[PDB]
Amino acid sequence: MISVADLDYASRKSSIFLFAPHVGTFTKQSMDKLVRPLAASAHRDWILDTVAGLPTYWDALAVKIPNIGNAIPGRRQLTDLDTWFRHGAGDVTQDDATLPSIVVGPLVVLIQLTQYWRYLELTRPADLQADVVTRQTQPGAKVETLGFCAGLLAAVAVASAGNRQEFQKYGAVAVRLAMMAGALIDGQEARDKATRDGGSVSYAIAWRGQKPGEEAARIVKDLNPNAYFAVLYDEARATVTTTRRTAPSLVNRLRAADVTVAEIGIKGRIHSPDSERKNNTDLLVDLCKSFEDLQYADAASLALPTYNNEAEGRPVSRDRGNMTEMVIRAILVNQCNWYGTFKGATEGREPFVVTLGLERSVPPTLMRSLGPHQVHYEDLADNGIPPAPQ
Repeated sequence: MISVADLDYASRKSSIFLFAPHVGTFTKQSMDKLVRPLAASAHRDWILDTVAGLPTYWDALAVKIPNIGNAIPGRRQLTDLDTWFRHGAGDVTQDDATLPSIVVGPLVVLIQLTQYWRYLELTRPADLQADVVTRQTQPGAKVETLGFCAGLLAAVAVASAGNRQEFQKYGAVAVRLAMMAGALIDGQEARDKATRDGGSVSYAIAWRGQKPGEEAARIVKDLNPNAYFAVLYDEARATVTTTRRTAPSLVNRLRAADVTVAEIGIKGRIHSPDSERKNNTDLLVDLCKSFEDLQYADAASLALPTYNNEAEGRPVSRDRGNMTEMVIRAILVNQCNWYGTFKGATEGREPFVVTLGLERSVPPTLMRSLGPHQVHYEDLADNGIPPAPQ
C-alpha cells in the first residue's frame, strides 16, 4: 500500500488519468466485493437511476440488432443487475457462472469513475470535478484523460464533465454505452460458441526484435480470418484474439517462433475487424444517434482534453464531432494502438500518470521514463470508496 502522502503529487507537472481496459474475469461472488462499496457510496443514487433505466436501452438495441437481441438473455441480466446493486447479491454460491460483458462493462466503468472521484478526494487542495477543471490552466495543473480500450468509456465521461452534475450525467452515458457494447460482444460470442469455431480466446504475446515480430504477424495472417491483433501494447508486445478452434495452432506456432503466449482475461472479440461486428457496430452507431441520453460532449465542447487509441500524439481535435460514435467504434472495431497512443501522450513530457481500474496499463518500455510520477490506484492506501454519510 502506497500512501497518497508519499506520492509528491503536489510537485506534478501535469496529470494524465489513465482509464484501464476491462481485463479480468469475474463471478457474482468476486464482483460483489467491488459492487457493494459502489452501492453504499454517495454515488448510489445516480447509479441506481442509471442501472434502472438499462432494460429500456436493451429493448431498443434488441429490435435494432435482432441477431444480438436473440443471442443473449440481456433483459434478465439487466434486471438482475438492478436488484443486485439495489438490494444485494441475494446469493453468490448457487449462481456461479463467469459474468457477461453486458454487466461487467457497466460495473467496471463505475469502478473506474468512483476510483477517479476518490482520487480527487484523496488529493484535494465539495465539487471536486469543477475544481480540477477550473484549475486546469494553473501552472502544473494541466489535466488530460486517456482511456485504454473500454477505458475510453470512463475517460470520455470524465473529459465531458465540467462539474459534479455533468460527472453523473456523462457517467450515466458511459454506463449505458458499456452495456450496449457489452451486449454486442456477448451476443457475438454466444453465436460463435454455437458453432465449430467455439467462441474466442485472447493471448498476450511478446517477442524480441523486428524479425520475430514479423514472423508473429505472418503466423496470424496465415490463420485469416480467425485471428487478429486486437491491441498493439508495447514495442514488441500485442494482444491477439482468435477462434477457439484455431487457438492451439496459433499458440503452438507462436511459441515455436520464440514468441511467448499467455492467455489474458478478455471475453469475446474486441477491436474486431470481422464483418458481423462491423455491421452490428454500424447499427449501434445509428441507434445511438436517436438518443440524447447516449451522447457525450462534442469534441469541440469537452471540459478536459482526451485521447483515442489511434496514436495521434495529441488529444482529440475540436473538429472530430460525435464522441459517442468515436468511443463505440474505437472499442468494438478499431484496432487499439496502445503503444503508439501512450508513447504519443507522454513523449517529451513529464505527466503524472494515475491509472484507474483493475489492470496495470503502462507499457514496460515506457514505464521506466515516468519514474516516480505515476501511480496505479489499486496500490493506494485508504483507496476504498467511502460509504454515503448518515
